[PDB]
Amino acid sequence: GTGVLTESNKKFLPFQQFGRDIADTTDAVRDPQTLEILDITPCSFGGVSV
Amino acid sequence: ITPGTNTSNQVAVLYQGVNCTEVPVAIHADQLTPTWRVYSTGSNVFQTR
Amino acid sequence: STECSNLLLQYGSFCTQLKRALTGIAVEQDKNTQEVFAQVKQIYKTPPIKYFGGFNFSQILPDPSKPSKRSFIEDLLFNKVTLADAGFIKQYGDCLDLICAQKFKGLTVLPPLLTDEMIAQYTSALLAGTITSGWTFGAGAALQIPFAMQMAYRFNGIGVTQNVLYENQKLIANQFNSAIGKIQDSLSSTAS
Amino acid sequence: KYFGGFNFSQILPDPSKPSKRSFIEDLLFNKVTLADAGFIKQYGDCLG
Amino acid sequence: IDRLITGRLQSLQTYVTQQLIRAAEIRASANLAATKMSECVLGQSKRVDFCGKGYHLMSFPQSAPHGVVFLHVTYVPAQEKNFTTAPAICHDGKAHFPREGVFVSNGTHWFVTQRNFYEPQIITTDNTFVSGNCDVVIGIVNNTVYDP
Amino acid sequence: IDRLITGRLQSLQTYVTQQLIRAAEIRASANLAATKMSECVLGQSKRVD
Amino acid sequence: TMSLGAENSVAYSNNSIAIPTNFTISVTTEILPVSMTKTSVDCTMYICGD
Ligand SMILES: *[C@@H]1O[C@H](CO)[C@@H](O[C@@H]2O[C@H](CO)[C@@H](O[C@@H]3O[C@H](CO)[C@@H](O)[C@H](O)[C@@H]3O)[C@H](O)[C@H]2NC(C)=O)[C@H](O)[C@H]1NC(C)=O
Ligand SMILES: *[C@@H]1O[C@H](CO)[C@@H](O[C@@H]2O[C@H](CO)[C@@H](O[C@@H]3O[C@H](CO)[C@@H](O)[C@H](O)[C@@H]3O)[C@H](O)[C@H]2NC(C)=O)[C@H](O)[C@H]1NC(C)=O
Ligand SMILES: *[C@@H]1O[C@H](CO)[C@@H](O[C@@H]2O[C@H](CO)[C@@H](O[C@@H]3O[C@H](CO)[C@@H](O)[C@H](O)[C@@H]3O)[C@H](O)[C@H]2NC(C)=O)[C@H](O)[C@H]1NC(C)=O
Ligand SMILES: *[C@@H]1O[C@H](CO)[C@@H](O[C@@H]2O[C@H](CO)[C@@H](O[C@@H]3O[C@H](CO)[C@@H](O)[C@H](O)[C@@H]3O)[C@H](O)[C@H]2NC(C)=O)[C@H](O)[C@H]1NC(C)=O
Ligand SMILES: *[C@@H]1O[C@H](CO)[C@@H](O[C@@H]2O[C@H](CO)[C@@H](O)[C@H](O)[C@H]2NC(C)=O)[C@H](O)[C@H]1NC(C)=O
Ligand SMILES: *[C@@H]1O[C@H](CO)[C@@H](O[C@@H]2O[C@H](CO)[C@@H](O)[C@H](O)[C@H]2NC(C)=O)[C@H](O)[C@H]1NC(C)=O
Ligand SMILES: *[C@@H]1O[C@H](CO)[C@@H](O)[C@H](O)[C@H]1NC(C)=O
Ligand SMILES: *[C@@H]1O[C@H](CO)[C@@H](O)[C@H](O)[C@H]1NC(C)=O
Ligand SMILES: *[C@@H]1O[C@H](CO)[C@@H](O)[C@H](O)[C@H]1NC(C)=O
Ligand SMILES: *[C@@H]1O[C@H](CO)[C@@H](O)[C@H](O)[C@H]1NC(C)=O
Repeated sequence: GTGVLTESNKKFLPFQQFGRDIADTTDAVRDPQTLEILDITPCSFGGVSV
Repeated sequence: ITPGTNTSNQVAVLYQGVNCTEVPVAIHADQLTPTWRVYSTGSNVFQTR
Repeated sequence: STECSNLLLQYGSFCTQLKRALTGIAVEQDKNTQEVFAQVKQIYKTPPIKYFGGFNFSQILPDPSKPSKRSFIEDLLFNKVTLADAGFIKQYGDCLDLICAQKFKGLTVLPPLLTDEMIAQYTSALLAGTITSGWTFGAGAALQIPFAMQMAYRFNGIGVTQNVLYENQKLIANQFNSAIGKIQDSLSSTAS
Repeated sequence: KYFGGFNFSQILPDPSKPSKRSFIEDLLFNKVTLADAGFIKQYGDCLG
Repeated sequence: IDRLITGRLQSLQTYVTQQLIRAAEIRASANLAATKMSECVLGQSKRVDFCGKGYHLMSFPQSAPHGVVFLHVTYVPAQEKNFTTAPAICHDGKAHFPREGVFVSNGTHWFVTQRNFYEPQIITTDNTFVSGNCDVVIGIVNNTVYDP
Repeated sequence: IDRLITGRLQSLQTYVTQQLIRAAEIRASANLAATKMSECVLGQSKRVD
Repeated sequence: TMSLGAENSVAYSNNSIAIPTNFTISVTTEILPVSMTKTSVDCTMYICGD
């Protein structure tokens, strides 16, 4: 996927590995490497008008 | 039928378009929402249009 | 088909907004009648004496000689429209042939909140208010006024002096009664 | 602000408040703002 | 992915149709609101029970989120009283009718007053207009008419 | 069976859309009827025709 | 069963009128929606996110 990864304030429980949102989007992920709880946010978009 | 959870938790159940006596809905176990019993032998049952 | 329902569960909450839309439509239908008819805070009753300046309102005021308190015109309208209706019964007692087939496919009809008797009562109250009070009952407490005076003031409203009605009251009452009879005959005719 | 003895202070705007809205308009706004999903003030900075 | 794309496209089409329906409803509501604004705030409306309940006097608009609020000031009559009344007054063999009021009597003497407020006055030739005689009007009551 | 479910669901959605359009038309007619009742029964209207 | 309203009887008569002797100035509110939320949808992201 594509997005902006940033440090997260989510308090993942030890068994919890994947975060999610209201609609089936993994907005939080756990690093398979050295442990780090991470947020996933799609990078900036929007409409273009003339 | 509910008066709002902020006021009370007891509710009234309306069965749409079925005759109470002609349809003895109080069968023993095998119905949808089987935990529901609402036999209501003490509390009266009102048949509306 | 339980397995069909199980596989339909994978389609997400689509029946939720359909059910919500149908419920909103039903509530809107109830509110339409609630707004068009329930416009009076009191149920006015016509006096036992039915003399109003010589005018005849027997065809539009309800009579107690019927189980349903409806006038002759209301009965004619109901008979004219009763060719097609909801079905007049929804208690499953007689359903073991057109409504039954739709019901067996999960297509039910919700009865209206206001019965025909209550709508007839609203119409009777409106008739009593507009006959015994004119337009005063629509802007506050109902004020009694003779029907001749009310018609004279309506004539003054349309720009005709009051003496015209007070001199042609018999003719105007006869014309109104003839018009009411003509309307009744036209409604009773086969041409709906 | 004298109109034949009538009182219009509750519907005329008050210049003291930075937003030129009357008392009744403020009450209406506060009543409606209990549920306001139209957050046009949010932008791409919403990454918390 | 064809299946998911078709499902999501159908969902978007349904949402657009619902939005169009609500847009039509809001258009009708806004047209009604503009008509009420024009006919109650910018002027006095004789349409009964249109600018509030009662006899409309004036309306003050108030801005609201995603809508408008009208403060309809209405004139509501109150504290009525029984009054015997007659449609015409006979003075000298000719019937008299009120100019713009009613004929009322407190049980002893007859008076003429405006229809929306009990302001009794003496029956006077300038308060009434003569039309015809006193044998064609039903309920006419004989009484003197003051000539000033 | 997915094809059949999609077809039936689309038919139901079209029926609901038609019902919504008819409900909007009936609501407009009912608003007009309420306005006419208010302006002609509860009072005398100077509006022409 | 619903109560339509309080029963009322008007003292109608051949010669009887009710002329109010006082009045009440009544102010009543009326709320009408005018516009709703303006929204736009991006198909390229809603249908196929990234
Ligand atoms: C107000 O209008 C109604 C309806 O036009 C009047 O009632 C009608 O009265 C006439 C007699 O005056 C009835 O005619 C006769 O009726 C009997 C019994 O039905 C019938 O056997 C005779 O052959 C003849 O038709 C007429 O039926 C009746 N109509 C209704 C609907 O009741 C009423 O008299 C009028 N009131 C006033 C004060 O003018
Ligand atoms: C028009 O209506 C407004 C309504 O806001 C009147 O203003 C308010 O009047 C009340 C009653 O006099 C005031 O309450 C009192 O305020 C004093 C001073 O703060 C306090 O010591 C008293 O205990 C009491 O609370 C109120 O402050 C005042 N203002 C507001 C914003 O409510 C106004 O008097 C009316 N007349 C005119 C000509 O404007
Ligand atoms: C119906 O209304 C008429 C008119 O308002 C009432 O007649 C009035 O009766 C009062 C009774 O006190 C009269 O007052 C008296 O006036 C004389 C001067 O004429 C004065 O000297 C006395 O001290 C006293 O104030 C008043 O003149 C009279 N007005 C007229 C025009 O006749 C009548 O009583 C009312 N009837 C009922 C049943 O309410
Ligand atoms: C028409 O209606 C108005 C409004 O109802 C009447 O004005 C009201 O008159 C009464 C008595 O004259 C006032 O009562 C007052 O209450 C205070 C309470 O402390 C007391 O101290 C006074 O001595 C007096 O009893 C009432 O406030 C007043 N209402 C208003 C809004 O000013 C009026 O009298 C009526 N006129 C007729 C001809 O019926
Ligand atoms: C009101 O009073 C007048 C006169 O005061 C009454 O006029 C009478 O009319 C009849 C009709 O022929 C005459 O025979 C009488 O002589 C008239 N009266 C007088 C005193 O001359 C009139 O009838 C009265 N109104 C009512 C309804 O009785
Ligand atoms: C109002 O006036 C009418 C006038 O027609 C009265 O109706 C008549 O009243 C008499 C009284 O004995 C009866 O004999 C008649 O049969 C009635 N009808 C007709 C057509 O004359 C009516 O009673 C009066 N009402 C009141 C309350 O006074
Ligand atoms: C390897 O991954 C483990 C995961 O727990 C981590 O603790 C360790 O520091 C990692 N070592 C290196 C060299 O990346
Ligand atoms: C519940 O009702 C009471 C009044 O009976 C009210 O004060 C309270 O705010 C209500 N609570 C909620 C959550 O609606
Ligand atoms: C329900 O059934 C009973 C017995 O068959 C009958 O008496 C009653 O009228 C029915 N009620 C309906 C059809 O509403
Ligand atoms: C007028 O009198 C009649 C009969 O006496 C009574 O029923 C009615 O309520 C009275 N009207 C008023 C406004 O008091």
